[PDB]
Amino acid sequence: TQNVLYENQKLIANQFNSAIGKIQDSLSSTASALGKLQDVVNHNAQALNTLVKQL
Amino acid sequence: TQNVLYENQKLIANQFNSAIGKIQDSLSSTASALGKLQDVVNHNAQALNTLVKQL
Amino acid sequence: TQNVLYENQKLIANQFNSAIGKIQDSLSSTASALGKLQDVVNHNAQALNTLVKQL
Amino acid sequence: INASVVNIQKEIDRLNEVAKNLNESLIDLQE
Amino acid sequence: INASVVNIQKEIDRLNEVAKNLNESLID
Amino acid sequence: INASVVNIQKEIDRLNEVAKNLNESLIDLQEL
Repeated sequence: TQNVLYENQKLIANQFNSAIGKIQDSLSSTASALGKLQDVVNHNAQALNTLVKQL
Repeated sequence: TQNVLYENQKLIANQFNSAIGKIQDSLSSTASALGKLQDVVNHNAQALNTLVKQL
Repeated sequence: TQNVLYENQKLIANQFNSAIGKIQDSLSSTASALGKLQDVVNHNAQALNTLVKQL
Repeated sequence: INASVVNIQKEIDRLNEVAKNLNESLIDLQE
Repeated sequence: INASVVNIQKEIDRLNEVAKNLNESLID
Repeated sequence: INASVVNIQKEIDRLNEVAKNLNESLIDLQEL
């Protein structure tokens, strides 16, 4: 019975670790996307500002 | 005692599955928001470029 | 032996709880970043539309 | 030439909602 | 004074894929 | 008609940091 309990513990730990890996991937992807959006937003803000200053 | 161990394992599994469902919700919402931001940023970039070209 | 099983149960619970705390923190940060992006994207959209009407 | 606005308030509030809801998924084991 | 477009479709697709794949991490 | 800039580098850095910190929450059980 103790072996069964230890095997259930290993199951839970394996599933949890896989979930954590997926969540880490999602965090990194969200960070990447936010960074790209920040870059483009600020670039286009500077581009509207330049247009105003050159009109 | 072994029954306390097995019920604890079931509790752990149920709480884990609940958390995973909530995390899936959060992931879908994040993707939706990033998609809307992408669409609007590109729309406004194209609008600014069309303005520049029309002048 | 069952003391080892009990310690494993506690370790699983504590690691899961700390990971959930970290994830809650990350969700807060993501919400903040998305709010700021929305605010700035809509301020720059209004600026562009106002420039259009002025011209 | 028309600039559009974005509205992701529901998504932001959902992220905060999940951040709060996850407290009910924490583990309290029987002693 | 050119405006640039953003392309984060990779990140969006991966987030949706994880939102689907987490079903596989559920404990039976 | 003035365009503002957005600064979310703190949130991005925090997301990457938490991604890294979750490694410490992985479960490494004791072999029975």
